[PDB]
Amino acid sequence: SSMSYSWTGALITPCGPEEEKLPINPLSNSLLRYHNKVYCTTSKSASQRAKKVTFDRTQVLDAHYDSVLKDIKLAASKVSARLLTLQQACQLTPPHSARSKYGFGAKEVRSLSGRAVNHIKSVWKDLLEDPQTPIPTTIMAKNEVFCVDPAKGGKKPARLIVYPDLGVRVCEKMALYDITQKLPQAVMGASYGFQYSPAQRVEYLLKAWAEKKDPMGFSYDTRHFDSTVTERDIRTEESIYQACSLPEEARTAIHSLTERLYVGGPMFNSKGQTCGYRRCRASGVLTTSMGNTITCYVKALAACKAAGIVAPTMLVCGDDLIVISESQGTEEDERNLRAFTEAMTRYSAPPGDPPRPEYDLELITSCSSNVSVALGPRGRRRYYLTRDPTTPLARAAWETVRHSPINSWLGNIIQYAPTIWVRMVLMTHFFSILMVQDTLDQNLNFEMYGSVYSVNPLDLPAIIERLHGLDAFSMHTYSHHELTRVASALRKLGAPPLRVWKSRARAVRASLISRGGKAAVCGRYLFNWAVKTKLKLTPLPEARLLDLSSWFTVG
RNA sequence: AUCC
Ligand SMILES: Nc1ncnc2c1ncn2[C@@H]1O[C@H](COP(=O)(O)OP(=O)(O)O)[C@@H](O)[C@H]1O
Ligand SMILES: [Cl-]
Ligand SMILES: [Mn+2]
Ligand SMILES: [Mn+2]
Repeated sequence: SSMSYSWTGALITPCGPEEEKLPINPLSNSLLRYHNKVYCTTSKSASQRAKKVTFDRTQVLDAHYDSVLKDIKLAASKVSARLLTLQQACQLTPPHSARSKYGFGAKEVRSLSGRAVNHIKSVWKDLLEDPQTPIPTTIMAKNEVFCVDPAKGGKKPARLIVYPDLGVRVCEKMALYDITQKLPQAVMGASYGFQYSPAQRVEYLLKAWAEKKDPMGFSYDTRHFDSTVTERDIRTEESIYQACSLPEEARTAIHSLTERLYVGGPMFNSKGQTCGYRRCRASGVLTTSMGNTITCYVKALAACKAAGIVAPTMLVCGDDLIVISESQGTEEDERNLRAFTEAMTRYSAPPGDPPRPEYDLELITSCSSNVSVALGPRGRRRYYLTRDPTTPLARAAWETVRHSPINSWLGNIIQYAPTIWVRMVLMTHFFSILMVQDTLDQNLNFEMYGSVYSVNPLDLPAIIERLHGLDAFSMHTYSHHELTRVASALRKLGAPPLRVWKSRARAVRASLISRGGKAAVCGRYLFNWAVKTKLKLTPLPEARLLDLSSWFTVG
């Protein structure tokens, strides 16, 4: 049937100059030594990505699909969604959102300047009146940081980002923002993965696991998901949106966004040249996350029925999926997974790596993470979310004139606070750096799901207790997998081994303690793992007082 | 210089 993309041969050009690594990395050169291994993707590789994501989709649905989709529409029909006012939508624009071609930017949008508001009014009017003319988009290469991988070819090509003008982006929110906040939760319930903190994700997976008489679990991820989404998938997404009760004006804008933007359209590079035409998900539109997540769910659940998965419990985040189910014996389990993959493949969601059944929860990786186990203060098993620290360490070492890595250190410290790598390596580095700079009490930003939260370093103990529990400060006897993976990642980036971080941490602890106040609390709680004779850590009063519920939720 |  349809090609994901077609190309005119015009280059995908840089969206500004692309920042230079420097000869000295003064904030991370005591974290690790192999700076040569840390790179950022750029437009120079966009052509290679374009080639890998351009292909012909043929899609073949069946009765399991029809049946799932039907259930999902019923579920959607219970949702009432409203238009956002033009002004509400304006003010949800992020502060550095890329400016309009029409002579205004995010500052103006967010402040509701008259020029910007009037442009947007007219964009909205045109959406209500013209349901057909394709809306032009810009295509750009994503700049992201990774550690080189010789196994997988050295350096990954840049992902492709496709987005419409700022004025349209505002209009998307008027039409769909309220739906983005309600629909996924309504159609998926507990299966919607972007509602859970790391501890909650763990709790849910363990509960799912313990509920089966004889569990089997697997993960799945689609190769290049956005390019595999069909025009028909996208119109099906609309029909799911339209099943909610909406005012008529929303219906009209939603249909018009669908036909003019979401299903496809022409693409221009940053120099304004025609670059290509698209017939798949534009990653960059408002509906990217909701769309990916709902369409993944529909396909996956239909594929579960097709393969005969018994008592499936799912967890879906975009195109990342875990399914925990009742094992039918390893022989049938393996057949069932092949049938799952074949069905997903008919549905136009082929796998990156073929999935495989597992019967031990530590061995399942989804959303770049997995559940592991360690022992707590009282010797009980304690489960928590971890990941390979390779990419976090590489991002910990991205330092340019334009970019400081300190916020990424913080982000990882918060999300992965119970992990051996955060506690021994990143915490030790973070605190050492800030003490020496004398910036310990200076607020930093925590970035998550596109939101930004201001955090003071000296409040970490309370934040961590609240988010992960007091046991995050007393885990020991980490697992073989985790010890092996962390040691290996450190060697690979030329970082000191864990025993050296332990010595460093003793010294960081003592300095923190010597400063008194909140600093000393950080030393006692965050680095109790580092001393010979432990302290008895007690609940922090400030922790009871904190509400962090918005950090890890969409809705 | 995309969206959640
Ligand atoms: N930075 C991003 N901006 C917008 N959308 C994204 C981003 N990262 C991932 N996505 C969306 O989620 C999908 C799945 O991502 P992933 O599994 O990480 O890679 P792939 O695109 O190869 O499947 C993407 O195809 C894209 O539509
Ligand atoms: Cl314990
Ligand atoms: Mn994928
Ligand atoms: Mn994925």
